[PDB]
Amino acid sequence: IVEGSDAEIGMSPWQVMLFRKSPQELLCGASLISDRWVLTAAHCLLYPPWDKNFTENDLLVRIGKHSRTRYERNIEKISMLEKIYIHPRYNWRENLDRDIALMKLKKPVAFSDYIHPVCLPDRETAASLLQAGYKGRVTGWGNLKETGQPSVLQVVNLPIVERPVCKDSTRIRITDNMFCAGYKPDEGKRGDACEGDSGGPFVMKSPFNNRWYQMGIVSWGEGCDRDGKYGFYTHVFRLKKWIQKVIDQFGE
Amino acid sequence: ADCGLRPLFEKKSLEDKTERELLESYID
Amino acid sequence: DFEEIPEEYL
Ligand SMILES: [Ca+2]
Ligand code: NA
Repeated sequence: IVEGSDAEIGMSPWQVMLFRKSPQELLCGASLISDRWVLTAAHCLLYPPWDKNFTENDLLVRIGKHSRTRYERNIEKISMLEKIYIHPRYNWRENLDRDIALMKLKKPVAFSDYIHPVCLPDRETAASLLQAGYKGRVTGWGNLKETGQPSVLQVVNLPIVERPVCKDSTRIRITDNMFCAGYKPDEGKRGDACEGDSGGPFVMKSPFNNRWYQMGIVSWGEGCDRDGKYGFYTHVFRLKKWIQKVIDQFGE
Repeated sequence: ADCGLRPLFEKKSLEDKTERELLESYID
Repeated sequence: DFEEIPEEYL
């Protein structure tokens, strides 16, 4: 996260780290959506232009963390993956359309003060909150600058941008399965996701029922925190029929 | 049933340092 | 740079 700040303890208890087993390293973010299911970006798991294709046994998920590098004894939990599910229409060749994946854990994780799932939006949630100017929150342990790494989880709040402005910022074809967020040059405030933040959540707190909803997944951007560029996020509600199909077919 | 309600915040009626910024943006 | 985690997890 560029131009963010340190998270408070327990501020994002659905935050998940994806951790490469060997070499031991941060791969991406993710989010806890139930005791057995973790949501991330497909490009964190499958991206052929970089010879990335992870299988279940290549990875671990770390839940409940605050420190980036510490083993947080008696706080974090480390879970093994049973199975990865990537959206069958994930478009890695062109623009990362449908950049979404699910990971089923081998065993359920116990909730705690530090480990708790986020809600997924329904149609009305999305209609009420996904509006230009409304702010959401992005969290992660990715880099602090485009060209180091944080001691603790970072957080930044960012406004959703008008679709024609998002489209006019890039040569990439923007689909209805994406939205963008970030400040405009003239707004003077700053912030963005950066390398290592991908797969993490973009959340909003409903003012109607006081709950946090994951509206987006950190998907892609053109550099980090560049003036006139925006971050792009997978539109979770637009892909919920797939989410539910997978959990309904394979959950226990 | 309890999704999205944080043990150290909503389920103690404590606010985090910047959630009000989000609320203030949900104007209309 | 990352602190080593318990062996049981690997
Ligand atoms: Ca364009
Ligand atoms: Na920008």
